[PDB]
Order: sequence, then C-alpha cells, then structure tokens
Amino acid sequence: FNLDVDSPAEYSGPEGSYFGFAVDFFVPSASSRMFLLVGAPKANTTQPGIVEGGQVLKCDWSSTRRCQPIEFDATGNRDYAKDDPLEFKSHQWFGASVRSKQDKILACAPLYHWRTEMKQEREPVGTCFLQDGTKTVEYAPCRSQDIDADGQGFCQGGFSIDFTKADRVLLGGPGSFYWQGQLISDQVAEIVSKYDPNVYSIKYNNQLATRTAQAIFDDSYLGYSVAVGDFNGDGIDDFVSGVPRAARTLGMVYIYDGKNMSSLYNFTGEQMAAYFGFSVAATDINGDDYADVFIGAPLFMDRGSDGKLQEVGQVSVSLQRASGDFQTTKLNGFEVFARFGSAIAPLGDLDQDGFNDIAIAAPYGGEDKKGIVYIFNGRSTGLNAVPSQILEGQWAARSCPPSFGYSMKGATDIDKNGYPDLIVGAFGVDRAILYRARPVITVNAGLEVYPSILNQDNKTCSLPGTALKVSCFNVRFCLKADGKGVLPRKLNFQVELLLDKLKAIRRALFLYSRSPSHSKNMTISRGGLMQCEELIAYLRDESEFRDKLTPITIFMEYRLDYRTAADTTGLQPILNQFTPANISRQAHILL
Amino acid sequence: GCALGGTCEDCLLIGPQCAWCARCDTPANLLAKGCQLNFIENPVSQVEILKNKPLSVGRQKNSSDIVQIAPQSLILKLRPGGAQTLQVHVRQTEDYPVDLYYLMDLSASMDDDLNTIKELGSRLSKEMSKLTSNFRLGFGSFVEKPVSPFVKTTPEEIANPCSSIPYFCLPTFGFKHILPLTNDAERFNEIVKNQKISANIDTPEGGFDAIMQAAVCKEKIGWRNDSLHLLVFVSDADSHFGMDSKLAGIVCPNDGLCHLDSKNEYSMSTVLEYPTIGQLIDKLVQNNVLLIFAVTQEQVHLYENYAKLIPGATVGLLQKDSGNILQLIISAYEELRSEVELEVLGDTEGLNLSFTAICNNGTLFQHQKKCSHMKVGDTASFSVTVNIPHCERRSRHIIIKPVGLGDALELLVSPECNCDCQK
Ligand SMILES: *[C@@H]1O[C@H](CO)[C@@H](O[C@@H]2O[C@H](CO)[C@@H](O[C@@H]3O[C@H](CO[C@H]4O[C@H](CO)[C@@H](O)[C@H](O[C@H]5O[C@H](CO)[C@@H](O)[C@H](O)[C@@H]5O)[C@@H]4O)[C@@H](O)[C@H](O[C@H]4O[C@H](CO)[C@@H](O)[C@H](O)[C@@H]4O)[C@@H]3O)[C@H](O)[C@H]2NC(C)=O)[C@H](O)[C@H]1NC(C)=O
Ligand SMILES: *[C@@H]1O[C@H](CO)[C@@H](O[C@@H]2O[C@H](CO)[C@@H](O[C@@H]3O[C@H](CO[C@H]4O[C@H](CO)[C@@H](O)[C@H](O[C@H]5O[C@H](CO)[C@@H](O)[C@H](O)[C@@H]5O)[C@@H]4O)[C@@H](O)[C@H](O)[C@@H]3O)[C@H](O)[C@H]2NC(C)=O)[C@H](O)[C@H]1NC(C)=O
Ligand SMILES: *[C@@H]1O[C@H](CO)[C@@H](O[C@@H]2O[C@H](CO)[C@@H](O[C@@H]3O[C@H](CO[C@H]4O[C@H](CO[C@H]5O[C@H](CO)[C@@H](O)[C@H](O)[C@@H]5O)[C@@H](O)[C@H](O)[C@@H]4O)[C@@H](O)[C@H](O)[C@@H]3O)[C@H](O)[C@H]2NC(C)=O)[C@H](O)[C@H]1NC(C)=O
Ligand SMILES: *[C@@H]1O[C@H](CO)[C@@H](O[C@@H]2O[C@H](CO)[C@@H](O[C@@H]3O[C@H](CO[C@H]4O[C@H](CO)[C@@H](O)[C@H](O)[C@@H]4O)[C@@H](O)[C@H](O)[C@@H]3O)[C@H](O)[C@H]2NC(C)=O)[C@H](O)[C@H]1NC(C)=O
Ligand SMILES: *[C@@H]1O[C@H](CO)[C@@H](O[C@@H]2O[C@H](CO)[C@@H](O[C@@H]3O[C@H](CO)[C@@H](O)[C@H](O)[C@@H]3O)[C@H](O)[C@H]2NC(C)=O)[C@H](O)[C@H]1NC(C)=O
Ligand SMILES: *[C@@H]1O[C@H](CO)[C@@H](O[C@@H]2O[C@H](CO)[C@@H](O)[C@H](O)[C@H]2NC(C)=O)[C@H](O)[C@H]1NC(C)=O
Ligand SMILES: *[C@@H]1O[C@H](CO)[C@@H](O)[C@H](O)[C@H]1NC(C)=O
Ligand SMILES: C[As](C)(=O)[O-]
Ligand SMILES: [Ca+2]
Ligand SMILES: [Ca+2]
Ligand SMILES: [Ca+2]
Ligand SMILES: [Ca+2]
Ligand SMILES: [Ca+2]
Ligand SMILES: [Cl-]
Ligand SMILES: [Mg+2]
Ligand code: NI
Repeated sequence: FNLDVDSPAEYSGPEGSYFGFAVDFFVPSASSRMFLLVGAPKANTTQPGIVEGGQVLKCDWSSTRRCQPIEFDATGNRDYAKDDPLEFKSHQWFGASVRSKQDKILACAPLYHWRTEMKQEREPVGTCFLQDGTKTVEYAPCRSQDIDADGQGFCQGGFSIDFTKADRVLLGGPGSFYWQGQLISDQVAEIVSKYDPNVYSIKYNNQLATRTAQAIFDDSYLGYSVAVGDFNGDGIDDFVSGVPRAARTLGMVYIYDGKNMSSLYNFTGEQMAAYFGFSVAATDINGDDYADVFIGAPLFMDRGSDGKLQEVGQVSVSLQRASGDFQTTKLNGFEVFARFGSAIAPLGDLDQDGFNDIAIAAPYGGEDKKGIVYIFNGRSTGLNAVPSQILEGQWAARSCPPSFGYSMKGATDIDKNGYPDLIVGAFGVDRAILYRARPVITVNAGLEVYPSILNQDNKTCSLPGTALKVSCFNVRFCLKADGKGVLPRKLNFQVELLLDKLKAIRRALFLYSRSPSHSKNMTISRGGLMQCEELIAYLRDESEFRDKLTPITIFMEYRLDYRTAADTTGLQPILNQFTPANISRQAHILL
Repeated sequence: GCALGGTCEDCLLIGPQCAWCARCDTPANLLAKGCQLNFIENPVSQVEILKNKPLSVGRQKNSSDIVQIAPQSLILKLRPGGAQTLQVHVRQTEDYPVDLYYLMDLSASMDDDLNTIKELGSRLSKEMSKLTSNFRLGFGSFVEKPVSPFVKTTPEEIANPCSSIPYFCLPTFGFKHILPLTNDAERFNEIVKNQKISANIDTPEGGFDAIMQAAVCKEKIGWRNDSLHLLVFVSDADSHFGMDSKLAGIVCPNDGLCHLDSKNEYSMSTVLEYPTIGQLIDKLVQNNVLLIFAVTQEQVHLYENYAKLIPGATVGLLQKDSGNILQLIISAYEELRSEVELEVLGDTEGLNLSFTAICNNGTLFQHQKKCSHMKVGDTASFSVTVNIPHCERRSRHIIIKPVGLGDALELLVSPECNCDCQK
C-alpha cells in the first residue's frame, strides 16, 4: 500500500525491441551505485549480419535515466567450416531472461539455433552469457553431443534461469528429450574456468541435471519456469520448476534437491489447460523462516454467481511446514481474461511490518487492457488474500498489448530509504517502470474522557461571561508515532475534535470557545513518549435539549502533514493501513 | 429487523421484506399500525410478459414461423434482495437447417485417412437428407504454426517436411479455409482428393488456431443464421494452447478476430498465440458453434475433458484410417437432437442465478440447465431464479437461449429502490 504511483521512474527503449520483457536489479558489491537491468530480446545489435539479436540494457538510476546496452557478445555467427555457419544468432531472443547476483549478470537467448557438428542442422539449443566483474563467458549446457529432438537439440536452454544463495546457476530447457524438459545446474566457478571459445560442447564435472525419462513423460515442458529455496532443511537452495503440460495438460510443479538433483515434492493442477506452472516463486510469506511455494495458472477458469465459467487465473499459495507438509491456499483473479498470475515477484518486506510481501500481476487487465499489478501483504496466518494496493498501467496499445506486469522484480532498496522497491516491465509499449516505496508511519492515538458518567446537576466548572455554572468534564487526547527506515524525527499532525459526533441539537461543547469543535496543531517526535494535550468540555443546560438517552460520542481525528514531512526528492511518507486515522469515546447521562 | 433501519428510500434498502408507511416496518405490521394500503408502498418484484409466442411443433414449411423457446421477451422488475423465478420452455423442431464444417488434420499420419474420406461428402449428405432437408457442408485444414521449435527451420526441411523419411509432403501451414459450406456435396468430394499431407508430427498440433477462425469468420465460412453450426475436429494427436507459443517467441495473445487473408489462410499464425479454452468458449458460444471432437483412442480421454468445459461440445472415437467418421457425425448429431441446455449471455458478474431442469413430465433435476434422452418434439421446461444483491444504477440486458439454436429469450432486468411518495 506504500508504493508511490504519483512520480515513478519511467524507462523506455527502441520500438519493437520488447523493452521490458525481462527486468531485474543490478547492485555490485559495497559502495558502487545501483542499476536496473532491462532485457530487450528483439533489439537490433551491432553484431555482423544479425537482425534482432536482442540486448540487455543497464539503466542508470542516478540523475538522468539513460540506459547503456551491455556488451556480452559483439561477434557475429562463427563458422564450422568455409561458407558453412555454425550458429544463428539472428532472432535468438537474447535478453528474454535476465538474472543478476551481486556483480554477476546472466542473460540468455532461448531461440539460439545451432548447427550439429556432424550434419547441417538448425537446432535451438539456446545459450547464455555469464558476466563477472571483469570476465565474460558463454554458457550453453544444451549445446552438447546429445543431438536432435530426442536429445538436447530443441532444449532452448536459458528459457528460465535463476541464481542460488551459494553462487550456483539454475537453468531450464523445456524442449529436451521430446519436450520432457530439463533442469541443469552448474557452479559459477566451472562456467568461467572451464570456458573455452574453441570448444562448443563443454563438459562440466560438478554438474547437476535431470536425466531422460520414459516416453509417457514427453510433452511436459519442465523448466518452463524456475525458482530457488530450501525445502529439506540442509541450507542448500533447492530447485523449483513449473511443468505446465504435465499430466495431460493438467499442470505440475517439480521440486528437486539442490544438492544431488533428487525429487522432493511436486504439486499438480486441478483444471485442464490452466497452464499450472507458468510462473513459480519462492519466498517466506508468513515469517517462519520457511520458503513458501507460489504457483501461477493464468488460464484458470472460475465459476461465478451467474454459474458461468470465466477465465480469471489462479495462484496457489503453499505454506511450507516443518513437518514437511504444505498448506495450500488458492487465490483467484478479479478481471476476466486478464490472466492474473502471469508474473509472480517477491517484494521482501515492502512495508517493513515484519512479514515479506509479494506482487502478482494481470498483464492484460484494466481499462484498455493496459495492465494491472496487485500487491499482497504477508502475515502470521499466511498471505492476506485481499490486496492492499493496485498498480495501473498508463499507456495505450500500439499493436501488441502493453503487458504492464508481464515481468517484474522487487525486494531491493535502490534509494536507501529502508524500504525495498519494485520494477515493472511493459514490453508491449517498450517501457520499464521503477516504483519507489514510501516510509510507513505507525501511530498510536489515544482519547480519554473523564468522567464518562456525566451528572447534569454537578455544575462544577465555572463559565466565563455569566454567573451560571455548568456541568463539565475533561477531554484528553495523546498522539504517538514511530516508523522504520529513513524518515523525519519531527512529525506535524493536525488534530481535530468533535463532541457529540452522532447527534440536530449539540448537547456538549468545549469551555474556552463554546464550540463543539476544536482544532490543534501537534508536532510530535518519532519514538518518543506520547505528548498529550488536555481540554475542558462542558455539558449544556437541561432546558436546551431534551435528548438524555443518546450517548455523547467524543470524536477525534488526525492527519499527517505530508508536504513538510516529505523526502528531499519529494517522496512523502504514508500512514499504516489497518491503523485507523480516527478513534472515538462516549459519555452517558444518569437520567 | 425493519424497526431498526428506517428515509423511505433507505427503509426499503435494509430488507426486501421491509416497507414504508407514507415508520419502516413490514407491510403486515403496518396494517396493525393503521396504515392504509394506498399509504403502504412496496415496489415488489414482478414480471411483465411482452412476447410469449407458443412453441411451433411439426414440420414447418415457413422458416420464419419456427418457435423453439417460450417466452421471448420479458421485462423483469426486481427488488434489491427479492427474488423471482422464470419459467422457460424450449423444444426443438422436426426439420431444422444444418451446417457442417469438416476441419481436418493434414499431418502425414492422416494419409491413410484421406483415402477413405474421398467419397464422404456425397455419402454424408445422403444419410443427412433423411434427417434434414437443408444441409450444407464445408471443409478446412490445419497442421501447426510454421515456426521453430514446432517445425524444423532448415532450408531442406522447410521445402519438404517429410524429406527424411522420405515422402512427398506439402510445407507446414497453420490453417487453410478451403470450401465455404454449400449444398453441393459433389464439390466436397473433388476437394478431398486434391488435398495433400504435410509434415509428420508426433507432437501436439496447432488445431486450436483453426477452431477460432472457423467460428469467428462468419462470412468467409458461411454460417447460416438459423441452423446448427457443427464443427467436426478430425485429428490424431493433442493440440497446443495459450502460451505454448512462448517457445516460438509469440507473446501476443489471440484477439478472437477473423484473420483470413485474400487467399483464405490464417495470416496471424506467426503473430498471435494459440487461443485458450476460456477464449474458445467465449467465441463458440457467441457464434453458436457446436464442436465435435473426432479423435483417435490415444486422445479420447484428453479431448473428453476438454468437452466438459465447452458447452455443446461432444467427442467420438475415430478409427486409425477414420473409416467410421460418417458413423460418428450422425450419431453425434442424434445426441445433439436429444440434448437441450440453456445459456445466459450479457448477464452480471454480480447477479446470482440458479437453474432446475425439468426433463420429461415427472423428473426435476437440481442445479441443472441441461436435459437429455429426449425425442425431437418433447418439451423442456426450466426454472430460472434471478436475484439482485445491491441496488445498481440502471437496467441491464440479459439473453437466455438454448445451446446450438438461434432462438433466444430477452431479459430486461430493471431494479427499483425509489418510493412512490417521492414523486
Ligand atoms: C514427482 O513427479 C515425478 C513425475 O512422475 C516423479 O518422477 C518420476 O518418478 C517415477 C517413479 O520413480 C520415475 O519412474 C521410474 O523411471 C525409471 C526410468 O529408468 C529409465 O532408465 C532405465 C535405465 O537406466 C531404463 O531401464 C528404464 O526403462 C524401463 O522401463 C521401460 C518402460 O517404462 C521399459 O521399456 C524398459 O525395458 C525398462 O524396463 C527407463 O528408461 C524406471 O527405471 C523406474 O522403474 C521403477 O519401477 C519398476 C517397476 O517394475 C522397478 O522394477 C524399478 O526397480 C524401479 O523401482 C521408474 O519407473 C520417473 O522416471 C520419474 N520421472 C522423471 C521425469 O524423472 C517423482 O517421483 C515425483 N516426486 C515425488 C517425491 O513423488
Ligand atoms: C540427496 O541428498 C538428500 C539430502 O542431502 C538425501 O536425502 C536423505 O535421504 C536419506 C535416505 O535416503 C535420509 O536418511 C534417513 O533419514 C531418516 C530421518 O528421519 C526420517 O524419519 C522421520 C520419522 O521418524 C521423518 O519425519 C523424516 O522425514 C524427513 O525427511 C523426508 C525425506 O527423507 C522429508 O520429506 C520430510 O519432510 C522430513 O524432512 C525422515 O524421513 C532416518 O530416520 C533414516 O534412518 C535414514 O537415515 C536422510 O535423512 C535424507 N536427508 C535429508 C532429508 O536431509 C538423498 O538421499 C540424496 N540422494 C541420494 C541418491 O543419495
Ligand atoms: C496549523 O497548521 C496548518 C498547516 O498544517 C496551518 O495552515 C497553514 O496556515 C498558514 C498561515 O499561518 C497558511 O499560509 C498562508 O496562506 C494564505 C493562503 O492564501 C491563498 O492561497 C491560495 C493562492 O495561492 C496558492 O495557490 C497558488 C496556485 O493557485 C500558488 O502559486 C501559491 O503559491 C499558493 O500555494 C488561495 O487559493 C487560497 O484560497 C488562499 O486565499 C496566504 O495568503 C498567506 O500569505 C499565508 O502564506 C498556509 O497556507 C496553511 N497551510 C495549509 C496546508 O493549510 C494552520 O494555519 C495552523 N493553525 C494554527 C492555528 O497555527
Ligand atoms: C532490426 O532491423 C531490421 C532490419 O532488417 C528491422 O526489420 C524490419 O522489420 C519490418 C517489420 O517489422 C519490415 O517491414 C516489412 O516490410 C515489408 C515490405 O517490404 C517490401 O520490400 C521488400 C524488399 O525490401 C520485399 O521483399 C517485400 O515483399 C515488400 O515488397 C512488408 O511486406 C512486411 O509485412 C513488413 O511490414 C522491414 O522491411 C524490416 N527492415 C528491413 C530493412 O527489411 C527490425 O524492425 C529491427 N528491429 C527493431 C526492434 O527495430
Ligand atoms: C463533577 O464534575 C467535576 C468536573 O468534571 C468533577 O471534577 C473532576 O474530578 C476528578 C476526580 O477528582 C478529577 O480527576 C483528578 O483526579 C486526580 C486523582 O489524584 C487528582 O490528582 C486531580 O487533581 C483531579 O482531581 C478531574 O480533574 C475533575 N475535573 C475537573 C474539570 O475539575 C467531579 O468529579 C464531578 N463530581 C461528581 C460527583 O460527579
Ligand atoms: C473513522 O475511522 C474508520 C476506520 O477505523 C473509518 O472507516 C472507513 O470507512 C470507509 C467507508 O467507505 C472505508 O472505505 C474505510 O476502509 C474505513 N477505514 C478503514 C481503516 O478500514 C471512518 O471513515 C473514520 N471516520 C471518519 C469520519 O473519517
Ligand atoms: C442474421 O441475423 C442477424 C441478427 O442477429 C443480422 O444482424 C444479420 O444481418 C442476419 N443475416 C442475414 C443474412 O439475414
Ligand atoms: C413469467 As413466466 C409464467 O414465463 O415464469
Ligand atoms: Ca535444500
Ligand atoms: Ca513460510
Ligand atoms: Ca510486509
Ligand atoms: Ca525504497
Ligand atoms: Ca491415420
Ligand atoms: Cl543468422
Ligand atoms: Mg496429426
Ligand atoms: Ni448510559
């Protein structure tokens, strides 16, 4: 609920390059500045005789928003022999998947075709280019001696990639072994050390990969999507992958052990052709230090009040228990044909409340099908099913839908405000937008009315102007506020009070002003004890009203001065969601 | 609990059983108060029949004199919270026009099939002549999106996709509309002989692209306005759907529009994704097309589960040479002659509806809007209960029609929240 939509960072690219098909953060070690990584897989390159080779742009966040293309490979197609090309980098979709870890950047080209070293073929094995601080190598694990469809010829390795916490690469290729799919994992050390420009089929020793299976497992698309997290409690990140066409288009999600490639758990879809396994994610949503599995199925159809099926999409939330079981909870979409659940991106603790949050996008929803991203907050019980914020696209379609939210990435504090930020990609209109999170203010208001049982014949407090005394009482309100991250130590609030809020004749009003209302500016300090201001209010004369039954409700309301409490850039903080901005007490009459 | 709520307008909002005396109380308790009937204002839910033409049965020589649903037009005034049950009666006529579109897989494994279908058009129209006087048949073909990785992209394999066997095969194509449906069954036979097999594919094929185009392109296919729109899907393998084209770099969703070029060919088989089942349903229902899955045993269970989601869709076991396709179509036709299911169009995401099927005379099914095992001429009654949760802005148009039939019942659901004393 704390994402700034007023003034986000808008990045763009060359038209038709699909700028925003893949987005990620790039933060090198220590003092070095922050950067954004946008993949434009249909972009023209300076590579000799190669049309739409694709490129990944390193977008700058400081000052101007220029994005300089990263040079992974400037060379053209190498030759197996004279006038006999070995590879086809044209339309290879380089930058379709961009993953970053510390200094390391990993981009891939799923549609990279390759000629067999034996016969003249054109097989899409797919390739990747890992880049360290200084070094830059090529990683094509499917480009091996295992040829044709039955092998890893149509593997399209790099279709989905991800890093682990132990500096290990997880790569997925859907087309291996007659589209059974395959998960390949290599150490980043062997990718750079065993690299050889003269060798096209590199054999790795410490390689973890899924073996070929029976013919019944064909057409499964294993490696369509990937994610990492610990699930057998050994410290090592395990492999999670979506298998959308498994079990006769029912959809499955495999989990392999990230140590020896052994099957741990696997989920299964409930509906036909809902694409169960299109997108997977792993993040601890309930704050129990256990990785929780998120699985998307955007084509899932749901039954409405009218008793009519409607495609809205569904995301299944499987909470991991220490017992080993999962507490699966399904979450449906909101708009029809919006494909809710296409992209699932963990946000870390967006509001810094104590529980990690997550974002789920519906790329083809909203007015004019611009795109919608929903933000869901985590809690002790699990994932709060109701979204706390809705991010809307702001750009119309040219020929292909804007796809605002088709690919996104968060959980990275780029402005050092203490709150993780979010990048949303819209390749349909060649855009990438960085939303900044706002500081969260938790305020504990208090209101005391003593005594609450008003005696109408008490007449204690004297009333200025006349000799007639009136029955009176005290109204006492206190304000305390405190937040986390970077935020002002001085906060200005505007406190407003209303006596007898519900009732018409007003039966009670303050002493100094003789008015039911009272305005008071209040400058409270962060983390300090609640400063409190007390005021005297008196009850009206008996002859001025006959309503002795209705209780007199004392109402207080406060609002933060966002203008003066704003950041240097103009990033205004925000009050917490569930905490009410107004509380009320009441008083009675003995009658 | 009307005594705690009540404003005359707000008095009626707190409950459908509440009323205002021009204090908010039930109309029964208002009489005890002494409030007169003309003072008691109750915008009670009610129906107003506009067009209730009786069901016309028997062979009707005049096409514009056939009525298969009763009533036809209903203005429904509903109170927020209150409910109303509608009696809808549907019955199929004896002689009704029939459109058939033979959509066939042209994979190399369908070669032996082609040698048996060579004289189907004449044979099919012969038997269908017994059942209906107006029968028009069309033809279409599909294989797969001609893009990697679905098809090999080497210059020799692009020219001849069966070069490895070797065998003479035409290049892989997405979908080719060939014959607009017509009465001439002899023209059908000539075209089947002219057809050639394309690539041999053991992977799922791009059949779904053809279905979307065969349903949306009304003019170019030639669907008659008041007839059964039968679509016979003939394949021997599975079919790709939705985001399966992400592997090919196709990331733009199907728009559910017609894209047959001047050559009658699916021009957007390299631009748009495969249609999704959610999409196919929305278009097959809107275009009133009844889909028939004629697949082999290796695909029956799979396509059986597809047909459960698609209203009006059935399946059938096809032989390896497809020599029983005539026996499948007619039997599938007779079943549709026995099936009567209801549809609701243009309704609300927020409106709740319930259906009870009244098959025969003394059989009443709960939570069912479909009847079966009924001979042609038998009546089928349904009870449709409509309720509005809130108050809403204005009236909304809804349509209740049978599956496969052109006849429809229009519903004008207009809410009421204002009081007569406020005028
Ligand atoms: C998650 O979900 C996945 C999906 O189901 C599960 O992963 C699958 O698990 C099953 C169960 O273990 C696996 O089935 C096994 O497959 C192996 C395959 O071995 C292959 O290689 C052998 C040579 O190395 C070869 O001999 C095999 O061929 C045999 O079988 C074919 C016909 O099937 C026959 O023609 C041959 O002549 C051979 O006889 C094959 O190519 C297989 O060896 C296993 O056999 C088990 O069962 C037999 C029963 O008689 C028994 O005799 C064996 O000793 C052995 O116990 C078994 O069938 C499947 O391969 C997995 N799929 C993938 C993609 O990996 C996974 O289990 C789920 N996880 C969890 C936690 O549940
Ligand atoms: C690849 O590596 C993995 C992990 O490094 C290896 O997994 C180990 O498998 C061996 C057996 O093959 C296990 O050895 C056993 O451990 C038992 C532990 O207690 C079991 O019984 C408990 C009930 O009393 C039960 O609750 C518990 O469940 C736990 O493990 C399950 C998986 O095995 C998991 O699904 C549950 O959620 C829970 O985590 C145990 O089953 C012990 O009692 C036995 O006598 C035996 O020694 C190891 O413990 C596994 N290591 C783990 C789980 O970390 C795997 O074998 C490797 N593959 C190959 C081919 O070597
Ligand atoms: C409690 O605390 C609140 C703040 O939280 C205090 O509110 C502020 O009070 C000060 C006075 O002490 C205000 O400052 C004064 O504002 C006068 C407003 O004049 C007119 O301004 C508008 C036109 O100019 C504005 O708009 C144009 C664009 O149209 C801009 O270009 C300008 O820069 C201006 O923004 C008119 O539309 C408007 O109707 C006014 O007639 C100004 O004339 C004075 O000279 C002085 O600057 C301050 O504006 C208040 N701020 C807010 C947010 O309300 C409050 O006083 C405190 N109470 C107590 C008791 O201390
Ligand atoms: C990367 O550089 C590429 C340069 O090759 C860019 O490719 C361009 O892509 C567009 C389509 O998006 C092509 O437009 C086409 O135009 C033809 C008409 O061309 C006529 O002339 C040719 C001879 O040149 C002839 O063969 C044809 O038959 C036509 O008579 C249309 O028919 C097509 O439908 C399509 O609209 C451009 O032609 C093409 N450029 C070139 C130089 O060919 C690509 O866009 C660049 N990438 C990005 C992201 O910008
Ligand atoms: C009649 O009305 C007057 C006015 O509200 C009431 O006076 C109130 O009395 C209470 C109780 O003494 C005061 O609270 C405080 O109690 C602490 C206890 O130590 C004491 O230290 C404070 O000095 C103060 O006494 C309250 O402030 C006071 N209010 C005012 C405006 O003077 C009185 O109690 C009522 N009498 C009856 C019988 O209802
Ligand atoms: C007093 O605070 C309550 C919250 O405790 C306010 O209730 C809001 O009511 C609106 C009604 O449309 C809801 O949309 C909000 O979600 C409610 N707030 C919360 C935090 O849930 C109430 O409006 C406040 N009273 C006044 C006069 O502002
Ligand atoms: C078919 O009926 C529709 C009304 O639903 C009408 O718009 C269309 O013009 C009609 N076509 C013919 C050929 O009568
Ligand atoms: C209004 As009626 C008799 O068609 O249910
Ligand atoms: Ca682990
Ligand atoms: Ca957890
Ligand atoms: Ca949180
Ligand atoms: Ca931030
Ligand atoms: Ca055959
Ligand atoms: Cl090339
Ligand atoms: Mg086939
Ligand atoms: Ni009381």
